[PDB]
Formats: sequence, structure tokens, C-alpha cells
Amino acid sequence: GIVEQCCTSICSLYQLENYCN
Amino acid sequence: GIVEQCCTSICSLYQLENYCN
Amino acid sequence: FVNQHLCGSHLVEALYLVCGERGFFYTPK
Amino acid sequence: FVNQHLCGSHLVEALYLVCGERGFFYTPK
Repeated sequence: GIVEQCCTSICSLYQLENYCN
Repeated sequence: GIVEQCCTSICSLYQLENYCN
Repeated sequence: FVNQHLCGSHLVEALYLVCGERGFFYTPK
Repeated sequence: FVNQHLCGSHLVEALYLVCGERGFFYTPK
């Protein structure tokens, strides 16, 4: 999930936008 | 929603907990 | 910290702190 | 600000800033 993708590895705008409503 | 209840008026723990998963 | 007016990053922070490992949803609209 | 390791309040802040009026969901588990 987000923690694995953005905390334990480098985040990206592409990934973050997947969590906007 | 949350903005009306917690920003434009005084928030509460009861209200905030309704937005936890 | 929860029994006040909480807006923007302040509200999101309160949700973060209250909800912990559960996480939360922030739906301003 | 998004192309780094973002954890806890730092990640929630990034979501807040990116997502704007849409809002977001933070689901750490």
C-alpha cells in the first residue's frame, strides 16, 4: 500500500494521486 | 461534512473518530 | 487538541493523531 | 516535495497538498 510505496521506498506524484478522492 | 462540523464549528473526538477507517 | 476549530492541515493532523494505524479519510467536499 | 521518502505526518501532508479540494484517503494498513 501507500506506506510500502511512499515511505519504505521513494514516493511519486503518480502514486500519491491514486489516493485522492 | 467534516469541514462544516470541525472547521466552521467546534470539532469533537466523537466526530473525528467517524472519519477513521 | 481536538475540541477546537480545526481547518486544512490542522484538521488533517488531528485525524492523523486520533486515528493512528487505522488511518482515515479526509473528504472536505 | 513528492519525490522522496514520506512517512507519517509527512505523507499525510503530501496527500493534503497534492489532492487539494478532492481530499484523500490515508490507509497505512
